[PDB]
Amino acid sequence: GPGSMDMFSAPDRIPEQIRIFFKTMKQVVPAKAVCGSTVLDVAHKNGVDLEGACEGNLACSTCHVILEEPLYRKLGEPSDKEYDLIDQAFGATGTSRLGCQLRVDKSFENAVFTVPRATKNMAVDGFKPKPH
Ligand code: FES
Repeated sequence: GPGSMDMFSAPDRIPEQIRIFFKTMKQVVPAKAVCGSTVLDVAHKNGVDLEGACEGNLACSTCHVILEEPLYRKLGEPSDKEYDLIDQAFGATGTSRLGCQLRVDKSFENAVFTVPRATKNMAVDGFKPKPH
């Protein structure tokens, strides 16, 4: 019975828990990552003001945050498109752009999440008749 059984459809199986770090423009604070939780969900408990708190709302332009050099490297790198896109920015690293949905795993051990961008707040809007 030569079989592989390597791949599985049970991603819910989260490994041991780890600890992460929340770095902001003001300072960096410690964060605890528990199996079954999420980074964005952690920042809420620790108090870190992580950009998000949205569940498919309309207030969403683009998601781009800075992540650990190595953590992001192994986590995955951008493609040609994202390469030139970010390459156009001033001293912009591919680790500055990412999605908006991650889980807590062993690979997140000592993971550093740098949030250079600011959080959403009271701000007028409507001055966009013909946005290029
Ligand atoms: S969750 Fe709203 S832009 Fe990322």
